[PDB]
Amino acid sequence: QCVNLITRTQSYTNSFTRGVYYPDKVFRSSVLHSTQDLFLPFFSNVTWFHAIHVSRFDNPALPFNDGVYFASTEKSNIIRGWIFGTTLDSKTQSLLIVNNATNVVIKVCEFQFCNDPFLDVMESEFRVYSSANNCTFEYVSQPFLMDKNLREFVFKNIDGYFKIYSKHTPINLERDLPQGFSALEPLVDLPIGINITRFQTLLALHRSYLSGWTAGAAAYYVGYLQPRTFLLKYNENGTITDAVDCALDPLSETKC
Amino acid sequence: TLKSFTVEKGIYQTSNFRVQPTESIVRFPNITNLCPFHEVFNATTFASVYAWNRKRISNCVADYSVIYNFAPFFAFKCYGVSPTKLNDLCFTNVYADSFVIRGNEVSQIAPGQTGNIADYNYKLPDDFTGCVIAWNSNKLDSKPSGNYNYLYRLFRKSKLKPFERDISTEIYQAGNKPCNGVAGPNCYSPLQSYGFRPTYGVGHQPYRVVVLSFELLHAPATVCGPKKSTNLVKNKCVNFNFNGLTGTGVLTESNKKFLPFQQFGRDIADTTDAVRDPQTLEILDITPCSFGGVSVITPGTNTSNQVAVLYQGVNCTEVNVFQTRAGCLIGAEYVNNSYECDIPIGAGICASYQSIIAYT
Ligand SMILES: *[C@@H]1O[C@H](CO)[C@@H](O[C@@H]2O[C@H](CO)[C@@H](O)[C@H](O)[C@H]2NC(C)=O)[C@H](O)[C@H]1NC(C)=O
Ligand SMILES: *[C@@H]1O[C@H](CO)[C@@H](O)[C@H](O)[C@H]1NC(C)=O
Ligand SMILES: *[C@@H]1O[C@H](CO)[C@@H](O)[C@H](O)[C@H]1NC(C)=O
Ligand SMILES: *[C@@H]1O[C@H](CO)[C@@H](O)[C@H](O)[C@H]1NC(C)=O
Ligand SMILES: *[C@@H]1O[C@H](CO)[C@@H](O)[C@H](O)[C@H]1NC(C)=O
Ligand SMILES: *[C@@H]1O[C@H](CO)[C@@H](O)[C@H](O)[C@H]1NC(C)=O
Ligand SMILES: *[C@@H]1O[C@H](CO)[C@@H](O)[C@H](O)[C@H]1NC(C)=O
Repeated sequence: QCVNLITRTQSYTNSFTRGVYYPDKVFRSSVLHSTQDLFLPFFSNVTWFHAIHVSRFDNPALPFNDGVYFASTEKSNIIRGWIFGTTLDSKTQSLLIVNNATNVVIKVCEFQFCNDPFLDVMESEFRVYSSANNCTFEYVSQPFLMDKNLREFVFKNIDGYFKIYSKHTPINLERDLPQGFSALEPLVDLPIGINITRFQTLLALHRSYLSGWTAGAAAYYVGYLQPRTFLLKYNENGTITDAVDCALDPLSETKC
Repeated sequence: TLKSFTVEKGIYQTSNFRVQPTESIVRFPNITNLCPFHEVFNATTFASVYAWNRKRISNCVADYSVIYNFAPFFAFKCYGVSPTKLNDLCFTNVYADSFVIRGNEVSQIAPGQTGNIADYNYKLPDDFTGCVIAWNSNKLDSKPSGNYNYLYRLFRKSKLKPFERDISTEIYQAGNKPCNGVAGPNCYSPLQSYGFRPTYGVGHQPYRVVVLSFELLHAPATVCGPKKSTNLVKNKCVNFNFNGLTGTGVLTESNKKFLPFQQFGRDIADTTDAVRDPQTLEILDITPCSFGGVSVITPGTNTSNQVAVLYQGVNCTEVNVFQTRAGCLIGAEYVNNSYECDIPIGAGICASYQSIIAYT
């Protein structure tokens, strides 16, 4: 039941200081800690994708690279999860993250994914994949897409563990990648142990019931993590309130 | 320390005082999400040996004690691992294979064995790491009319490879002439029925066999034995094992408000100063046990053999006892009178021999 419904346009924006996350689970209070990890560089080039369905294949699969920074200002219902893998077909294992209001289901199976996968609303996953076989992992938990509000995620695939970091930062009229620092709390660490080189975003489409699906638009930001050394400021309560990217400029390098 | 039998008058730093650990405290997260052994070793219906049931086991805690106490076992043979160590071992994947065979053939379910079952129904590799478990099932699987729902493969063209299953019912062709898919002379259907009856001899009574195969792969191992909660003791110097982080320290109450993800805490100098208990979500201030520099204050040996001991940096309540800023001085009596310094104790305190006295 694979159908091509989504067309995608892309623009370029500034990362500013977004994408900082807690590098470890260690509590640190009132200290400056320098860590070398996969971080999104400050003021880096971030791609803004507009996905439009109006009532051909124009929604290509993005490369995962070394990790992905994801942001969206859209409401929770429109964007429903992500797809991770290498070949995105039956031959290799793949990771599917699907959110619905009650809960989140994270499941790793041999999905034969469609070229333009989308969740259609009861909710059916037939559009997302034709078949799933040899399924080896399932994790069900409270959802992380809940209800203006910018939702930020960081995905890393390090040493056989899929680390997911998230933050929910409210924003006003100001541009969707805001100024300031919102540290991303570690959310879910999964021992998937699979190779991930490509990823795709999942959108939700409503049936028209009158042009099979209702017209929709979704805007999201994708940035790529790079191996970088950061200096993080831990306040009295253990929150990361500030950071400097050491390699970005001489002043920050001196600070580092 | 001085490598001499005569000691000149003075204070000599000779040893380091330590508070020995009294108890061992291991705190691990609550046992939960146990592997479903109760659905493998206690099933209403088992499977035929030809169509042997395989359950993959992953992402759970392996409590083998329930397996141990389920029933009296005719064989609990374990190949390549000892039975006791299983709980303390963690494996990447556990495969549970369940089938019913006659008792005589239980011996065939082992590496290096031959028979109808080994060649054509279930085969174990020579290097197999796992255990084979068998128990009598007369009540569950025997009927007086005869239980004809358990089948075995008697005829196959080639021997089975290890961990292989054949579900084909194709007529076995033992003769040059084609069978044509209809049973005929010299053509025999491969699957035969195990006609179990309650009055059969022990060799032929139905036995339920579960084979546990343990495999380790490059992926992180997610099936490991139960973690002991033990108990938590506070306000004393106890060796602590918290989630695989080890040390020796007192665990005092903590005023630090951790964020929910955070589990451990560190100092400015990257030394652990706090921890979150796995069993109960509370924060504890880890403080290492008291240490001191033991210094011996003595006059010349020829004059006297009396000595006094200074514990540097140690309060007197944690070890002629006097408390000084330098530490606790034992064996010297404080005198209000002031004299010139003879043996320096530090912090304005000096010692002299007149017994040994300490003074400002
Ligand atoms: C949201 O997702 C959850 C999990 O996939 C769904 O909950 C399951 O619903 C099925 C019905 O087909 C039940 O058999 C399961 O027992 C449910 N599981 C849990 C953990 O509740 C839920 O139905 C979905 N809701 C919508 C509106 O799609
Ligand atoms: C971002 O990348 C695009 C093409 O990849 C480029 O045209 C644009 O100049 C870049 N933005 C900045 C600020 O350099
Ligand atoms: C994957 O599925 C196919 C068909 O279902 C099967 O032949 C193959 O053995 C399976 N592989 C694993 C590792 O389960
Ligand atoms: C991961 O997948 C890519 C894309 O197929 C492949 O080139 C690479 O060799 C894979 N890595 C490993 C370790 O197999
Ligand atoms: C930290 O926690 C204290 C105690 O709850 C609180 O008063 C304070 O506002 C918090 N934030 C900062 C930045 O100190
Ligand atoms: C095991 O089997 C017996 C047989 O009747 C049953 O009474 C018991 O409840 C079973 N136990 C479990 C844990 O399934
Ligand atoms: C673990 O057990 C303790 C005591 O039984 C209980 O208070 C706690 O809620 C349990 N769960 C966790 C996650 O600590």
